[PDB]
Amino acid sequence: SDSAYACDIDATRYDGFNATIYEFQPGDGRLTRDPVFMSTGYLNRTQLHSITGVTDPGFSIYTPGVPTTTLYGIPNVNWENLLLELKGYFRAEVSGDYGLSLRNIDDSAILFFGKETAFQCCNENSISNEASTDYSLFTIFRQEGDETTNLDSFTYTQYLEAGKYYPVRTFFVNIERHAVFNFTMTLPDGTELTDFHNYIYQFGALDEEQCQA
Ligand SMILES: [Ca+2]
Ligand SMILES: [Mg+2]
Ligand SMILES: [Mg+2]
Repeated sequence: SDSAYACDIDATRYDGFNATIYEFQPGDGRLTRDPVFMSTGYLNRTQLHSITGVTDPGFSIYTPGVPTTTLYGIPNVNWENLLLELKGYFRAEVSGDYGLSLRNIDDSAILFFGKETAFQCCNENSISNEASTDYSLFTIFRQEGDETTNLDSFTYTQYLEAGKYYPVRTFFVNIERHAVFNFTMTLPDGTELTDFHNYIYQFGALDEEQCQA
């Protein structure tokens, strides 16, 4: 009720993020700075692929000469012009400070945390943002010189309560050449994990009795 972030869910759970690839269109590089497109506008694009069960989402790709790759078990994915969304329920094992990090992103990524900005507790497809400041993290790779790597890293930390579920939604864009999406989590003791296994979860359809916010 007054949690403003957390869901209470009593249902069979499944490991992993839901990953969805959207249709890149020419000129989307200019939209990586657009607060409408990066929050909900991309949901107007055709969904090309959808899978579930991703617990280790980070990747770094650059293979000139071969423009496609296998991403999360999806074959023939264009990694140079990529629109990628992750959605899942983050579950705290203990009460304490958990972190979510986006490191050296190329080209751009945005992170929404909590039921008011990521998605609705009982409907992962119910997504709407109220303002352009709803995000928890936003990063874009701007050439700060002669370097080939984004030197910026971002971390969102929040005190979470044990047993509760927190909606998490990311959107990642690669415009050209290198694709770097390094998305990690941090435990209250400071341990940084690249694999979200046992912390990121999915549910099927949820009734009013199994889901409360
Ligand atoms: Ca790039
Ligand atoms: Mg398991
Ligand atoms: Mg336990």
